[PDB]
Amino acid sequence: SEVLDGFDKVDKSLTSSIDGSDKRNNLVLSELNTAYRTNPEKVKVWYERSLVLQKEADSLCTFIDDLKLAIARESDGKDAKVNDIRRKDNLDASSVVMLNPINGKGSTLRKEVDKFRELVATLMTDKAKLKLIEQALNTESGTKGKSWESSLFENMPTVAAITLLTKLQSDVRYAQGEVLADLVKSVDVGDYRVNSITAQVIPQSQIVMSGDTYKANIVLSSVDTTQRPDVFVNGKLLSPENMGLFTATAGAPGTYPVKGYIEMMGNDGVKIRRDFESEYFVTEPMASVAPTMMNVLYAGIDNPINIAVPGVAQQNVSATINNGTLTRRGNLWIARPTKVGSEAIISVTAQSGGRTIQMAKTTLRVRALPDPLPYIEYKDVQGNTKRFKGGRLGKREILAAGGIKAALDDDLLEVNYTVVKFQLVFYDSMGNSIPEVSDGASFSERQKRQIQNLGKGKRFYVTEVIARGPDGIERKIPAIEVIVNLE
Amino acid sequence: VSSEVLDGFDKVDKSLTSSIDGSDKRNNLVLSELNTAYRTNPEKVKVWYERSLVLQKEADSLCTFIDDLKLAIARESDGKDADNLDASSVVMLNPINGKGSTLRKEVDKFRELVATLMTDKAKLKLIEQALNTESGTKGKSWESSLFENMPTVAAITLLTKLQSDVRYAQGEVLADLVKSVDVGDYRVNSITAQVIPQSQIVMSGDTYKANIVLSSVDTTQRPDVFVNGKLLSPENMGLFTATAGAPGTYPVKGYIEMMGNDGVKIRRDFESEYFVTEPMASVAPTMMNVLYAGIDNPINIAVPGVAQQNVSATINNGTLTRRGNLWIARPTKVGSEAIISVTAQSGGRTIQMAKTTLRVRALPDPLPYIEYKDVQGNTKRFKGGRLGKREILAAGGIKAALDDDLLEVNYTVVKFQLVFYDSMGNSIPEVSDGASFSERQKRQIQNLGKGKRFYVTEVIARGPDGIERKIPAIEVIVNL
Repeated sequence: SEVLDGFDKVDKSLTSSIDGSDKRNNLVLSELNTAYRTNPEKVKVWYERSLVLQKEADSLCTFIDDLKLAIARESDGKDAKVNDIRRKDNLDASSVVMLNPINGKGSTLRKEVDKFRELVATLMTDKAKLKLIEQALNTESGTKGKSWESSLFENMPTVAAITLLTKLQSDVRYAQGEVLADLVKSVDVGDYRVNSITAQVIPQSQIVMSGDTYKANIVLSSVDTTQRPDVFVNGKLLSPENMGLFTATAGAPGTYPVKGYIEMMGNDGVKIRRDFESEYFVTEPMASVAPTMMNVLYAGIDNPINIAVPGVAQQNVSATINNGTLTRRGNLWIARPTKVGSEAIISVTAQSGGRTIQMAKTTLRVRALPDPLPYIEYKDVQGNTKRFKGGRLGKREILAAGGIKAALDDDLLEVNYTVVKFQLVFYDSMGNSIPEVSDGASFSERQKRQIQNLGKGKRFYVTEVIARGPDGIERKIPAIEVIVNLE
Repeated sequence: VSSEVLDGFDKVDKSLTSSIDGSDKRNNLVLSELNTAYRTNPEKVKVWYERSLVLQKEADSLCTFIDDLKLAIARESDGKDADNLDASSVVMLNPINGKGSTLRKEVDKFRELVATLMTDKAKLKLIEQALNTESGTKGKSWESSLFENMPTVAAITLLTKLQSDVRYAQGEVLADLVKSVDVGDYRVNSITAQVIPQSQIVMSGDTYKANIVLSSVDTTQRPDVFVNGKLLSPENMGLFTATAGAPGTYPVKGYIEMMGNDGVKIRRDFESEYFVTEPMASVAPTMMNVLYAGIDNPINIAVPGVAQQNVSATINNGTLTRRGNLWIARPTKVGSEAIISVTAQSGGRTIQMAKTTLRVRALPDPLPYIEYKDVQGNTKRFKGGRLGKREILAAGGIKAALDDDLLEVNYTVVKFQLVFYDSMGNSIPEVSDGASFSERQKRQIQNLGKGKRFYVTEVIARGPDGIERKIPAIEVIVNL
């Protein structure tokens, strides 16, 4: 009597839980409906799968409702309830309904459960780890050789079988609720989650010089490690295999820009884009490649120096000097020392923005101007000019040069000298030395007459030549010997 | 109770136990998901993860209580056997100690906790509140209605059903606590594209690295950027600026902190470093861009912050090797140019630097001189003019050297001539015995009256570069 009251109380608890869970799943389905009315571009698929789930779950549950009614009717009669059945048919109805080899219903219920389980396998996308739990919740395996319907409805009372069928309905409801929750969570897969929030230090220059200023912008970023947006940068699209990492090799010096935009598929179906624009500077590094014989400055003449600092422009490098004068002139400096035989330091100072960096000092040497060499600038009849540093020359070329010039050996364009005095020594027909002086830098008249009267092959000597340099001091340059020829 | 009804009760018991053990794993899995999300971004998950912990605490201390109740009912039934008896009546309704009232008090406590934790979908909470109802029929208590006249296995299966309900309720509350974490929205905060570079100022030949991302920056606040012991003033917009002092490696250590939207201060630590090298001065005259051929030109290559053990340079014109802390260049193509391409090696990279262009010439021809020690004790270099007829022969002969003092190299005379002039106008040339005066030269110097001249002419002197040159001549006026 009351032993069945306990079982029917268990059945009442199961039915109340089924009512609760079945009304609960409707709320999630209603949330899916409201979300369908908003952005039905991909919510359509989840809504349709949820509708199919509802169809199949309600089909199986109505099947089990009719099975409970058929088990209850196989006890008392057609007019019998499904809750408080009288007495206990511990052999009569539960086995005859679910095991009759003619109208076998156990196999049919088992195959319907199998259909629902495989449908769940097809509907639940993510949480495949939980798909195994949902499958175990609908296990199709009895005990030993007895089939699934066998052990459950072999020698079972009628209420003891109605309770099992109600528990099967409850399991179907819980499974469909979990699958509906899975679909709702799958509607929001790549919807811009916040995962890593880090603090970063963006430095202007990772390497600074003593006296300069370190500049670092310290910012936070709340980026998503899941979504992969399209990052168009400097015209072309960045390869998605870079995970958003613009790489550009620093070419020629300058200020290369980095401008573009990020386009990301938003969670509401529309694409959102944000434009960005920044700059990255490039410099070229130090080559202190100085042969140990460069450090010489000549006193008097303007020495052109090239002072350069990496990154700092040409109008910010400002250098001084202690021994002489250092003056800018376009892009080059010009040095004029004073004390010959002593060193000279050049203090370099740059200015990076609003602060004066004092660069490393450099000590050079100072040496007077070298002595030039005298020559007879002669050109043959074919036009091209040559210099004559002693030897054999024609009377015509000797007279055409007008005088004795003076220039450096490795001439180039540096310095230009001039002569102030020189003598010409001849030897007459008695061994006497006739030293005739010249009109400064040009030949005299006695000299030109001697040269006109010199026989083919005789020697005359340009001696005691005093020349002048731009440093304002006169110097004695070596003598030369000339032999008259005929050409 | 017949054995078949007992079998049915125990079958329902085992099926409900299977449901419990499944919905238990499906809850520990959600707790693990929450724990991983808390490992990732903890600031927005602390509250809900701690609430899930509170739930697992207070939901397991109730299932353990119901397990104890089942064990006590079984103990009473076994003590009676040592059917349909008072197994659930002496345990749940004993006026001395009846655990039914305590059970429903614990159920009300857990239900109030579930009501406290469930935030969104309060109808779902109202549903959970119905699965844990404490109400009875007619004038009986809840436990009095659930355990009055019911056998052992019926009461045990009902308690197992209560455990199953508690487990499913816990799972639903966990799902709610997941939704609340996921809807901690940061997308209502405006998103901007950020270019985060490794270094904004790079060198040529290197590379510029910069991640390009979308960050949810919140310009509505004034964040605290604590940097190196002292906080940055709020009007700096988080911009660390320090003048570089002594050269070396200086750190940039600290944190940033800003008040989140949900009231939890998000703080993130950072530690970077900036290197201070030495000031560079590239001073170089353009007139001195010369590498004399033949000989060994000493060059010194210096690079900031890189010792000479890593620098490597080459040259198209000839050879360039090392001789300690400096290189030595040896060009072999006169007149043309010579470019030196330098290569440095810092941390895991080979930097190609500036190609320095230089001009190559030949060693300048020296000047000849007669090195004479005057009778006063000094040493001078006669180069034309008057000289005595003893300081000449005492010198030995003609020497030659650079008038300047770039005297890392020195020259040697190999041949010269003395050109006397006879008493008839013709010239008398006498060759030399190397760099010293020949015997005939000494004799004809000894036979020279005052005021007479002789000329050192055709002075071939050998150089350290190999080639020999013809250097100028010098006039000597013999006097007494």
